[PDB]
Amino acid sequence: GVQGLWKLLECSGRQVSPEALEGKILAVDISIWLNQAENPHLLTLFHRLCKLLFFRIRPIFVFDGDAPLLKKKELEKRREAREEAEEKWREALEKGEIEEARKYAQRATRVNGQMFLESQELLRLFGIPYIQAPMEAEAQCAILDLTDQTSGTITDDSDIWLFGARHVYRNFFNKNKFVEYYQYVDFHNQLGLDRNKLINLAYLLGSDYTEGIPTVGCVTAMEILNEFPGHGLEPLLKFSEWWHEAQKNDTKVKKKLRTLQLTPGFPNPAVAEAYLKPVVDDSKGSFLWGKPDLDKIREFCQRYFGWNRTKTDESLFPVLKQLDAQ
Repeated sequence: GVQGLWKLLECSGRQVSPEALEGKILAVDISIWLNQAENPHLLTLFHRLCKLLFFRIRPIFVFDGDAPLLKKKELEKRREAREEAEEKWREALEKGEIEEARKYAQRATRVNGQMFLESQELLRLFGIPYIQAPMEAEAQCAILDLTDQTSGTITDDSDIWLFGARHVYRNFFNKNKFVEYYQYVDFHNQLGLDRNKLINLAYLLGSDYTEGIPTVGCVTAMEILNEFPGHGLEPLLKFSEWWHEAQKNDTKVKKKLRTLQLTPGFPNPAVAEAYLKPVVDDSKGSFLWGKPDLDKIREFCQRYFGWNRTKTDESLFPVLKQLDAQ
C-alpha cells in the first residue's frame, strides 16, 4: 500500500453496488492476504470466495512467484521472522513435540507450503481458476487488465497503480454497503497524474518497495513535486540536489524541506525500474471456471473449521442459488 496515496485519489472513486460486478472477470491478488498475520486465514478465505461467487463474479486469482523484496524494513522483519522459527524449531525437536515442529518448519522457508497448497485446494473446490505470476502478482494483475483479459482488479493495495493498472475495485470485503470503483482515465484527468508522477509520490510517501521519507505525507509530498518540476524521475533528482546543497551552506516550504532526512542513495532509480519494467506474462489464453463441489466442501469445512453439514450449507446454499439464476 501507499501512505495516503489512496487519500490523493479519493476524488476519482465512484461508489457502486456489488451487483454492478455480475459477470465481470476480475483479478484478485491472494499473495497479499497470505503474507500477513483455528485456521483463521482459511476461514477468511472461505467467506471471501462465497461473496465473490454470490455476486456472479468470474474471479481469477494470482499468486506471487519469486516476488522481489526491496524494502529494508521487510528485509529485517522477514529476516527476523524466519530466524526465530529456527530457534523454536531446533528446540522443539530437542523436547519431543513433533506436531509443533512441523508448524515452525513451514515458517523457516521463503514461502509457506501449507497455506499455498490449501488455498489452491479451496479454489479448485469452488471452481475458481488461479495462475502464478512469474514474479510480483500485482504486476501480473495489471498486465491482465491492460491486455483486456479482465475488467480490472479487486485489491486494497495502491501499489497496483504504479504497475500501470487502469480499473480497480476497493473495499469489496468490508461490511459497508457500496464498494469503490476507480479508473485511471478519471484521476489522470482530474489531477493530471500519470504513472511516473505516482512513482515519485511512492518514493516520498513510501510504498511496498520503499520506506519513504520520514514525516512526509500527502501535503509535503505534493509541495515537493510542485516545487521541482521535470519529467520521469527528474523531480526527485533536483529535489535531492537542492537538499544536499541546502545542508552545505527561505520560504515556509523550503525551511520544512530543509529539515527532512534523505538517505544517501536517494532517489534509488532501481525502485522506479521495478515498477515500470516488471517481469510479467502478457500471453493471451482463456481461463476456465468450474463450479463449486458441495460434498468436498462440506468435508474441507469439517477438517479445518469443524463445521457440520448444516453450518457449511448456511454459507454455500445461497451461492449455489445465485449461480443458477440470471
